[PDB]
Amino acid sequence: ALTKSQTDRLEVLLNPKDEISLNSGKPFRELESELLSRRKKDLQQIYAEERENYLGKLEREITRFFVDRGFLEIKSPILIPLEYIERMGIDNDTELSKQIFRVDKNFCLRPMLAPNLYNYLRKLDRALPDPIKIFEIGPCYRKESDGKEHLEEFTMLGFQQMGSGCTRENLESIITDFLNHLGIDFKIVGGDTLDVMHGDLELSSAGVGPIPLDREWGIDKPWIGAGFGLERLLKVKHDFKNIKRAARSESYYNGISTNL
Amino acid sequence: ALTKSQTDRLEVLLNPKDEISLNSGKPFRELESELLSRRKKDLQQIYAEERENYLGKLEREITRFFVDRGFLEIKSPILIPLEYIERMGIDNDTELSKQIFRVDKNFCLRPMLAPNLYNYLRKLDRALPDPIKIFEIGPCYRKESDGKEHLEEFTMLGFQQMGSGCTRENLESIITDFLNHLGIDFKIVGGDTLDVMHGDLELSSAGVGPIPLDREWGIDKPWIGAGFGLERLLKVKHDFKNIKRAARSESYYNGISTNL
Ligand SMILES: Nc1ncnc2c1ncn2[C@@H]1O[C@H](COP(=O)(O)OP(=O)(O)NP(=O)(O)O)[C@@H](O)[C@H]1O
Ligand SMILES: Nc1ncnc2c1ncn2[C@@H]1O[C@H](COP(=O)(O)OP(=O)(O)NP(=O)(O)O)[C@@H](O)[C@H]1O
Ligand SMILES: N[C@@H](Cc1csc2ccccc12)C(=O)O
Ligand SMILES: N[C@@H](Cc1csc2ccccc12)C(=O)O
Ligand SMILES: [Mg+2]
Ligand SMILES: [Mg+2]
Ligand SMILES: [Mg+2]
Ligand SMILES: [Mg+2]
Repeated sequence: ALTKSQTDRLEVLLNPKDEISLNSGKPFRELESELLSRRKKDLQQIYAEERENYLGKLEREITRFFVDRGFLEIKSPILIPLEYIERMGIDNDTELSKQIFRVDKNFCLRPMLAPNLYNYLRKLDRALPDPIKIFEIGPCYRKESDGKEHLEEFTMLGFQQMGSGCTRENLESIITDFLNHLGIDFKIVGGDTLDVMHGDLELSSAGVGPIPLDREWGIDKPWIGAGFGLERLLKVKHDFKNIKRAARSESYYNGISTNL
Repeated sequence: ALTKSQTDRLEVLLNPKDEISLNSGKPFRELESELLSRRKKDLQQIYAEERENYLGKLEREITRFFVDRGFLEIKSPILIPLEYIERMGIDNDTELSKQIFRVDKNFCLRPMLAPNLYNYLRKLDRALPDPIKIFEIGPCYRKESDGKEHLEEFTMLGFQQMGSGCTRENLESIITDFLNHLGIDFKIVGGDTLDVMHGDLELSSAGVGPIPLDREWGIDKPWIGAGFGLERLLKVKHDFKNIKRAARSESYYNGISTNL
């Protein structure tokens, strides 16, 4: 009989597509040797053939998808003024206030893309024709309780369109085309707001403006937008049991354990 | 005569390829109106035609270049244990110790890619055939004095090869092919170490191992590697006078002022 410690070890080495039962009559040492051999070969095949990281490749695919639909690619600061958090309406009553990684007296690791995207919408409205369509992909940071669906360091896609065409129907069409393009199953459930669910897992929250918060950011036009976690998309696509297999990590490469 | 404040404002709106003299007999208001019109049209052309961010696009081009040469694409944590810094031999005597953005009691924003790349080399050596070639592109953080060549939030390329073929000649060949591919002029000047210079500007530091530090990271094979700042490459390629035009920013998009 395997110990729970031994089964923990085998589960680290187990890939979703593996056809192995750890409840068999096989000794730990030889189940482990089998899985070690398979994972080494998996890494060898990646190194020989494609060599691209899941998170980088997904960012590049998403980037191509939004650029092709007319959205401008933004890369804004990850280290942001703490003031931006308060100006988003996040006060101690809100959950997110206690999730902030503070850095100095006045700065934090951004937990969200909305402040920077607001600032870009306001500035670009002076230069670009209506409608203004922008997106960003990059690191975001939140303190979280241990969870199979949460990372403290994750990667967010945020997109926003401002001006004409900012209907709920158009927002749902973007989301739907996007997830059908990636091959990810979803249901949309719904200051209009909606969530994009995969079972009980939240892939995205989306919104339709105007909302009263817009005025603090110098925004006075309708808008639609949404934010998606890349690691949650990878977790669904590859059927990972824990989102740590999709994270920036020293412990996993493309969902394969690096502790061999 | 223009005030220095007025010339500061015009210089924000001035692009390197602009054929305008601020030392002319033209009034500020109409020099400003001219440059505002040009910068709005520049942004309009980006939005109409390509829509890609300089920093994202450069990362993707570099990524294609190293993947095609057989390097595995790594995406490792940006928030790293503070311990990694000490284990790199960075003590109070070294300059970098006081440049660290600390986050909690035990974590920091990585100022460098070497710790994570060391850990990947050690782990992948159990699985991959000799030689082991890896690279990473992503955010790094250092506290710096105000400078035309330094950002506190920048983007690093780091690559490393371990095992056979780890000669200085091979390292110089990679660097040379890489910068000739990007169209960036350079001179290589030289525990063997060398710097890749563009005039007085350091594009890269590179190294040849083994070095004694390797043992602390579980490394006991020869290696070659280098690190490059992406914003410095953009600054050179686009002839920006200040590296802030190439940064993750709310103030510049592809080197164009967003304050129009
Ligand atoms: N800690 C996290 N780890 C991974 N992805 C995350 C995390 N927090 C948010 N995301 C993703 O970012 C999207 C937009 O953020 P947001 O709507 O603020 O999330 P949220 O409401 O806190 N979701 P949740 O914490 O799961 O109830 C989410 O739908 C997730 O896909
Ligand atoms: N603050 C920074 N802003 C932008 N790029 C940077 C910064 N620090 C380092 N880099 C880049 O990263 C490369 C490798 O880092 P490193 O060799 O540690 O730099 P460095 O020795 O501190 N260079 P410098 O500070 O200019 O004398 C450098 O050659 C630069 O291209
Ligand atoms: N609130 C999260 C997700 C998000 C980015 S743009 C955006 C627009 C509408 C809804 C959500 C988002 C965030 O601010 O990152
Ligand atoms: N020291 C910097 C640059 C770098 C990355 S891998 C590497 C290998 C050799 C020399 C430099 C580097 C760093 O650690 O990021
Ligand atoms: Mg949450
Ligand atoms: Mg949500
Ligand atoms: Mg320095
Ligand atoms: Mg150096």
